[PDB]
Amino acid sequence: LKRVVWALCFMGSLALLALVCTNRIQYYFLYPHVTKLDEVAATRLTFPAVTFCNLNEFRFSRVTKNDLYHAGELLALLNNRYEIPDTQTADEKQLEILQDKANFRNFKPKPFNMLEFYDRAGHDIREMLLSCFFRGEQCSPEDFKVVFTRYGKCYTFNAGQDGKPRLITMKGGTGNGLEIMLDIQQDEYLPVWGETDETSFEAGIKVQIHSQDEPPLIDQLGFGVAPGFQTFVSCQEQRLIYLPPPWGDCKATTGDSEFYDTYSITACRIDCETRYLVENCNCRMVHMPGDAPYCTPEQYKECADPALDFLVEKDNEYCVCEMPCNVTRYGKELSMVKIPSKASAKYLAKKYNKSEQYIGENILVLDIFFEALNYETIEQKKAYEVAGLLGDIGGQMGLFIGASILTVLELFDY
Amino acid sequence: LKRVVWALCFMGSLALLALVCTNRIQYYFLYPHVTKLDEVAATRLTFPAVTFCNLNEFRFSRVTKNDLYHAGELLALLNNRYEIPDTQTADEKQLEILQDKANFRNFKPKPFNMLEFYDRAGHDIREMLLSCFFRGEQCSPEDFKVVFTRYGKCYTFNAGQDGKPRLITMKGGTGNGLEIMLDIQQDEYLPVWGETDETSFEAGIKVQIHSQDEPPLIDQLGFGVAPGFQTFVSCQEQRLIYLPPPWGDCKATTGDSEFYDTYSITACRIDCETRYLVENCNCRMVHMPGDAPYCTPEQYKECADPALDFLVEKDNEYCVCEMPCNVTRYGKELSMVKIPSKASAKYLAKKYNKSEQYIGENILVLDIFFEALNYETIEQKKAYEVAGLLGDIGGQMGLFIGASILTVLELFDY
Amino acid sequence: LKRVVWALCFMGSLALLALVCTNRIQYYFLYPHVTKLDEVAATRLTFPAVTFCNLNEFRFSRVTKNDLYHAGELLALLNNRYEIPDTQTADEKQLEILQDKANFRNFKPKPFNMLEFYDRAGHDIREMLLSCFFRGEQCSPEDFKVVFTRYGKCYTFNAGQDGKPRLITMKGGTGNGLEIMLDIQQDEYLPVWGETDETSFEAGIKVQIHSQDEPPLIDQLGFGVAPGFQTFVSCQEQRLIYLPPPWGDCKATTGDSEFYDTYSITACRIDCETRYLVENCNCRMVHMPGDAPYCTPEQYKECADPALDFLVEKDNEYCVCEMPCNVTRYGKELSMVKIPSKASAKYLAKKYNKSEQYIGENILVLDIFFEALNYETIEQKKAYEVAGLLGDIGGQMGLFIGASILTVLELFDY
Ligand SMILES: [Cl-]
Ligand SMILES: [Cl-]
Ligand SMILES: [Cl-]
Repeated sequence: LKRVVWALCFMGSLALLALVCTNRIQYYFLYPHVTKLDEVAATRLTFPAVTFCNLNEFRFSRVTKNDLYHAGELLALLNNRYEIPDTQTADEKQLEILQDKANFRNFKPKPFNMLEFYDRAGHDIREMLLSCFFRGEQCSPEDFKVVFTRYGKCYTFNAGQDGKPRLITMKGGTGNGLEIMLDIQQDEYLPVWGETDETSFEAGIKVQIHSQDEPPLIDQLGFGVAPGFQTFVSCQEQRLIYLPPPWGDCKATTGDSEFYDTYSITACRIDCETRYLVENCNCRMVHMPGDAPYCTPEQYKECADPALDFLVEKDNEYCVCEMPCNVTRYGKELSMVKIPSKASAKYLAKKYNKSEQYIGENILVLDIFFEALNYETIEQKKAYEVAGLLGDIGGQMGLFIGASILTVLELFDY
Repeated sequence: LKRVVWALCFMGSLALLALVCTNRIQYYFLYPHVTKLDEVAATRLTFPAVTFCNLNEFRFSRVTKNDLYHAGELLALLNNRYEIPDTQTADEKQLEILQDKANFRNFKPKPFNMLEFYDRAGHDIREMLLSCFFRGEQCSPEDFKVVFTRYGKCYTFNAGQDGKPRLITMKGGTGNGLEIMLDIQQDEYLPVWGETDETSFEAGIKVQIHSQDEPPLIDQLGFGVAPGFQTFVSCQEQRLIYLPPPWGDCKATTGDSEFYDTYSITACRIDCETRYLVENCNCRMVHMPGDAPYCTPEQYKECADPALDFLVEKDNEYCVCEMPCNVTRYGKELSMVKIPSKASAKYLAKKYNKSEQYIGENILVLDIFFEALNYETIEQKKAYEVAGLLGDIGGQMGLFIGASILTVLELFDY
Repeated sequence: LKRVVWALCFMGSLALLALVCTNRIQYYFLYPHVTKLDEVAATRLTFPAVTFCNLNEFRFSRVTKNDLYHAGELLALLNNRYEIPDTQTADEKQLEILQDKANFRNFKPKPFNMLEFYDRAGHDIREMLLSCFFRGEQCSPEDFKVVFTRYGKCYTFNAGQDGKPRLITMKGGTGNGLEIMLDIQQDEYLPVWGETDETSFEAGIKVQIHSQDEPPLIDQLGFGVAPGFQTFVSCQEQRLIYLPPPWGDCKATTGDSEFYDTYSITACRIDCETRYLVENCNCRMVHMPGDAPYCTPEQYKECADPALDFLVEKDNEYCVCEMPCNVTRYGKELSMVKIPSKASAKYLAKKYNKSEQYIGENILVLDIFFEALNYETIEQKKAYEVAGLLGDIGGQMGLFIGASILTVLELFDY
């Protein structure tokens, strides 16, 4: 009667548990994750490496007649007939110089490679660095490590290598970071008579902030700083931590992955780009690792440059990379004031044995620091551990029917 | 005795469950949510639309005598007596021109509307665009769609309309995005003799990065780019996904919402602004949708402009919008280098048949691209599903008393 | 037989529960938290305070002979022998002026303090502010509150004090925020003949956006704005809410913490810096709170400046602060256009009784506003409440063995 009518209710009671229990278990097998994000004022924070490059690759005073012979076409300074292009943007003073050293009348070519050319003609930290300070302590060119990029001879502050103990940061604000004044030396910029991957229309420098154990890809990923300004770059360290499979696609950062000791997206790109160029050009560019022969200027112009341009512009499949388990990003906010003021122009001009106008066109101050909330963690966390599933489906089992595994397994037998 | 003394303990055992069980259930009815945030290096990412506008609305060489008659007051070029204001910022060359075409002696007005004025006198992409490249491929003005904003005749790269397959992005870096060089043509800027909503003190352009299916509100939401610089804009696509009620206030993006096919905040504003202006002015501005008559310059000056200024400045209640369920934000980091260098100035001057000084005052290079971590999802997720509640209150029921719904319902009867 | 063989299975059944139950309970005592992040289009949002400072601390026309006597060395205008340094960056017009008022022949020193010097010689809002507008309403210097920083006499828009009802914001875009035009007055910049903590090589202003109830640390934390540009600063209000112990290190914002009514990182720093300077110099700088005597210029030069420089540069332990429970951050994106255009230069020059060149070197427009998604909450939330633990370990207890606290406690006795 009424006892067996709510036995039908039990079927209904049974009916509910099925839908609910099958829910929490399907949910488990989506392997869901959530995010733990903490922006905080840190302490003992490690200062990143700072790489920079003049936008002018070679120094006009350092370009020799042999340099001009081998690489003059690459720099659009000579046509294919080894002579000054008649379509040159003439300068009565400059043109006199170049066509003097474009005179190969008594000249027989001498051995040449791009790395030495870059290393020699590349702008020098010792004459660009007019002032360096980190946290009240002054830096010297000794504090900048030479690194070659697609820009040429570039420099890294706080590279952290050389067993030199990496620098730390405590508070927010300019005084707890780096400040450097630079002369980009527009008077040493090579004439631009045409468009190549080595010449530029812009004056200034390129900068990139990265981990000490992440190589720079400053050509693609860096930011610019204009001369005649003081630029403030306020940063924030963002540590991103991901979950390995089955919760997410994630590569171990101690990656068993070639040219570098650490796996990072940037290193992964450089790896593939090198393989690609070696494979397709029998040639490596000056900034690439390995042991292939460096490209000759002709190889640069005919093979190396478009090979890399293809990879960084058109390629959609050859050199794509996985995500590491740990990524460090640096948020940044830039800001400018003018340099020099009228009040201070004559001072700097005098101080550096330079024209007042020169100071206006070449001088540049760069501040790199962190805000008060200087550190941020973005860690993915598992949302449904197995134990919590059992506690749920268990706590669900007991509700509608009050069963147990013994109750089932024993009654499933006996 | 001791058996009935821990029957009192049972009351205590009962007492606890009440507080704990009533906790997880109140908690459910707050409908709590948490956040799933994933910054990742994507692939096959869709490149956004890029809208830009010269800050000068009309071209001085294209302003005709009829144009001057109808709209000259709006542009502060004529007073109320249809003549040059005696308080004009004279230019012996320019003033000769204007007062020649401000000569209405033999003139009888001719039909006129703002849309045609804008369309005709508005700066032309075909003469501003000195160079365009996207991912190694060159663009043409063909790749830019004309859009009218409050700035006038503006252009959208990758508008995605026209059945033209939208462009994609794979990696981080400049080469995997857009670069354009522009001449803002300061020699065509109209004289500023007064302050109106059509004139500006600034030279440069306004830019805004948005979804192909989000209209631009570049006047309010855009960023500027200065001439005589190369500006790098490093981006990151942020997809924000919200929960519908009861978990959150959220509007379906396939919104049954007027002038546009998609619901977005921006489209919602433009909707209301149009209704407002039509209602209050019997007039729509040139950039607004619908089928009202366009405002005459007099309607612009007397009714249309302050109507819109009120909406975008003072209004606190008339045109407020709901949140869509999906929002796309683009984080961005800007950065500059100077253009041109001394070394390259003569080249560009020669190349574009322009003065060296001109190049310095009008030329501008813009790079728009994404970083390595180019895609971010910020999705709200439900924190306490019903099933997890039951598993909890169930698992709580079994703890203190070991009950079930059968145990209750049956004993609540029998 | 088979009945007692799955009694061994029960030991196994028992064995599992131990590992699983001990899991959810260890997990509880990590006190884990997750994050609830909501970016939203707000309404009735409170507009922040905006502090700004000219980079030139004193006005050359306001520096008197007594001012020069007392503070001339601090400003590197006089050597230690109270005379013009022979190594001065001469200006035939300026040098005539200074050495006239550096003439102490008939001079006997008069009382002097830095606060009055700053207050008097400091740049004046009433002559810097050429135009102010907030949401369609015009501002006056009346709307700017005087605040002293390490820069000197500075000003705060929307300080929110004075019982003046704080301003609100509704939408995204420039029109729903602040715009001001400034003359930085480079013609009043003091000559820079040397390097001190009071002189600068840069022209422009420093700006910082903060809570009305957070003091400014504009020297360390602010951003710059260059003259001869219009800069757009697009903002987003980020409210960060943390958990108190045991879930996290967190200080109550109604902090029983000295010089200010609210606890914030910035106020905490200023507190310690004042104590430090008072303790070590018997002297407080002009911008510091309390009741110590202000530093004399000699105290500034010998004690006060390096004391503070040490704190903001080298210090790693003395003045470190805890995290408040509530923090307000303002994300921002900057952007520039040039001012003036050729078309408008003559206008502004005429309008402000200034040279055309002057306008180019001193004039500056600043827009501060919010984007569409103007408000963001980043709140840490508890991940495992006690009740959810009990529901889990309870629901786990019932699964493997079907026990209860009664079952245990009673059988643990009887
Ligand atoms: Cl690549
Ligand atoms: Cl609106
Ligand atoms: Cl401090």
